[PDB]
Amino acid sequence: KLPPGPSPLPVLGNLLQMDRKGLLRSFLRLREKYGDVFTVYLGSRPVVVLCGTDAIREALVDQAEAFSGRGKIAVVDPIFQGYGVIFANGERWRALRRFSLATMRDGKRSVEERIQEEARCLVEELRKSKGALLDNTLLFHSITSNIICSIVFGKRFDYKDPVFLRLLDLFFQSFSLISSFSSQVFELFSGFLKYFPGTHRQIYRNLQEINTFIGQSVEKHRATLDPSNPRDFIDVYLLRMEKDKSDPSSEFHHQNLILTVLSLFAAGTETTSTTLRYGFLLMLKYPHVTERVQKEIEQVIGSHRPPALDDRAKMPYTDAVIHEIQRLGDLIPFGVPHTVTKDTQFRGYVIPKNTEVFPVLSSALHDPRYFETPNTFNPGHFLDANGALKRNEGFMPFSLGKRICLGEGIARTELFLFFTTILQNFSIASPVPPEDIDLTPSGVGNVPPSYQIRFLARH
Ligand code: HEM
Ligand SMILES: OC[C@H]1O[C@H](O[C@H]2[C@H](O)[C@@H](O)[C@H](OCCCCCC3CCCCC3)O[C@@H]2CO)[C@H](O)[C@@H](O)[C@@H]1O
Ligand SMILES: COC(=O)[C@H](c1ccccc1Cl)N1CCc2sccc2C1
Repeated sequence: KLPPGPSPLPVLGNLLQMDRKGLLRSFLRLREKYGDVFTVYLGSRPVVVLCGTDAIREALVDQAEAFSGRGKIAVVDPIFQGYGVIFANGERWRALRRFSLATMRDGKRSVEERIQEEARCLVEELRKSKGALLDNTLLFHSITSNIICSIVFGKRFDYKDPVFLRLLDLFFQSFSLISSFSSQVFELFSGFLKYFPGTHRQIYRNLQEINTFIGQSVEKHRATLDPSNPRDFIDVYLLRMEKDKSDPSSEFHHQNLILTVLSLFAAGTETTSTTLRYGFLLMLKYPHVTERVQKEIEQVIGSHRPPALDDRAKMPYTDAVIHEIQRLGDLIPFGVPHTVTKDTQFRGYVIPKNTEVFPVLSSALHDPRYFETPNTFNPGHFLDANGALKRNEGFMPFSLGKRICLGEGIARTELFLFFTTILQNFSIASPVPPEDIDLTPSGVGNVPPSYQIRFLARH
């Protein structure tokens, strides 16, 4: 009645059949024996696992709603308690997404321009290093955050700013701890381990502190608010609160505002950052690729005017590189968890309503049916015989269906504009030779090795 599962022990679950190397590696080892769709016991609760493009499409697109439910991540659930855009369910999630999607769609300068602007800052910043060795971590987390900040707070912060950097520091320290092997162990046995000291308490304090600053910004916004002339996501949300003053059954209250703003930073910054970081890592290893991208820039955009999003349709090779950067990136390898909305019928099995489903986004991105060389950087994977962009059914790095990444538009806009703007202005080099670069990296999120890079100016 459930997908073929290994014989679990009570309380402990399928522990003894896991691999020590991490969940993901645990899931892929099982897939070998138990097929494309199986069941594993993470403690006392079971979860359906989906491997391969088809299984994920069959569930998330074809049974879109059935698989529209959100699961908890034990290490952050104390913070979120099922409020906010990412971790809400039912009406709470629907109303909020409907609100979020529409609102981002709008300093009165469109999302494109704010990203173009942010890119100019980065270009001005990178010149100052005047060719020095640098670890692009801090810069990349900083630019992506400014976009979210510009959407929700209605401003951006300088890179040298001390206070910005500290909240930022502890924000990304939280993720690194969420992706830790310790957070994965916590997922299995949280019910026992929440009374012990562990990384979960550090994650709890780091985030609660971020929320404090968010709250303060809400108040300051509320005190300065001009209803006739809104400025950002919060200003808007505030006016929808006043609108719904009469209704207690409404979802638009304080607690949802806070965890939503937290949610936007949680999703909007970390993955977008690591992609650029992985991208340049890859671009250091393959000079022949970057030369081509720079050549494609020289022909279409030139060495003068900055890149616009319009330019992408005319730049199929760069776009394909970015596609392949995201493919190999594999930054969310088994995805944000899902749950079923009703007792669902799937491939002849019965997934009882409320059963967690792990759509393994890694297996899709390395699917040999869709990608000739699944373990090699191959921009060809996305280029037809005429050298034009071709989409692929295995390319689902933003997942699929009703839960599809809400910021896909914004994310891709950032990748393209950031890559083309940096590379238009700087050639790249590093202490490590291309042949000696190793890419293999962690848990819920992938995090590739930290590296050092020179951003050499061009003129
Ligand atoms: C290129 C970088 C990004 C990648 C690779 C990425 C990927 C993903 C993935 C895999 C999910 C899980 C969807 C699911 O299975 O439920 C997700 C969810 C989400 N993403 Fe992103 N994302 C990126 C950037 C962004 C940005 C920039 C934003 C907004 C500023 C954003 C907003 C969201 C939200 C709100 C969710 C939760 C959706 C829901 O449960 O309703 N993401 N993203
Ligand atoms: O000492 C007071 C002065 O600083 C204020 O700037 C603020 C800012 O307005 C207030 O925005 C700030 O909070 C800012 C930090 C940005 C964190 C945003 C995200 C970063 C990464 C992801 C997590 C959160 O604290 C600073 C206060 O030190 C004031 O606005 C100034 O006018 C002033 O003279
Ligand atoms: C849609 O989900 C997220 O955006 C991620 C996410 C969840 C699970 C695995 C990978 C990722 Cl990137 N959040 C989860 C909670 C927090 S707190 C500070 C940052 C994040 C990142």
